Amino acid sequence: HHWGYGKHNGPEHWHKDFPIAKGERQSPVDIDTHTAKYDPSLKPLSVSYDQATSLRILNNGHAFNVEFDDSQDKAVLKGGPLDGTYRLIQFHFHWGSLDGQGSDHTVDKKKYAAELHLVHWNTKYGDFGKAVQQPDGLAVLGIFLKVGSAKPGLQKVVDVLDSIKTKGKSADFTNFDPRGLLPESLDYWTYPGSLTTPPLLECVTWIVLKEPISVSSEQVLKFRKLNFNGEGEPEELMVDNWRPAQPLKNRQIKASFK
Ligand SMILES: [Zn+2]
Repeated sequence: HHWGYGKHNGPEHWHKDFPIAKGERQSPVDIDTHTAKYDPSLKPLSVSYDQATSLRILNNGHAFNVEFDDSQDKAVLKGGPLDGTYRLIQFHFHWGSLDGQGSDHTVDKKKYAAELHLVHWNTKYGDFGKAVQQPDGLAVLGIFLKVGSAKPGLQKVVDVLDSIKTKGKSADFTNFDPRGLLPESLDYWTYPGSLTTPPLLECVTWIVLKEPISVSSEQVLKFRKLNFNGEGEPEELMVDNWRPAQPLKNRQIKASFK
């Protein structure tokens, strides 16, 4: 039936409807820190989110997305390994049922409690829908979350979850600044990959930040209270919405640091 994260429609089944699942540039991957090549030709990232306009938060049945106005160059990413301007369209997270798992990517096989994905699309393609069909159409910034101290900037997000508990619910979500979710350092790893959920298109330039941000136990707790199901359907907690690491195959992970 339709894809999800349960036993019967989980990652191991995806290839039946999305054959690209077994492609050559699938994500996520394990980042082997001793095999990643420091590349001094990589430029520093440029994050300009000062004009970011958030509009809405939505439960789509697999995660929650905070959506932004991408009608103009208001929140963009450039620099790093990228050519051109990438506009922020949305961010969402991947998390676990326990603090020992939840991230998509792993570092030296270590799993994090969650992973934030900031999704950007290449302005040269005019819209998101055309961008996903190109090898360089998307840029996704991945940020690891570990449990420790609370992240003040994530709290406006935690507090609205109650209102979008089930699939298809949405709430107005204006004036949220995504700068409150960045770590202090912008050192990163980069490799060519894909979306980590169906349709798994291989159109992503991944930018994974070396430094994790911390959230409190109580904050991740609230994530685990969401539902995969729609209102009036049997309750399935939204947990473990991450895909296991995929073979690197013929790809190199480059590091912006040493
Ligand atoms: Zn994601």
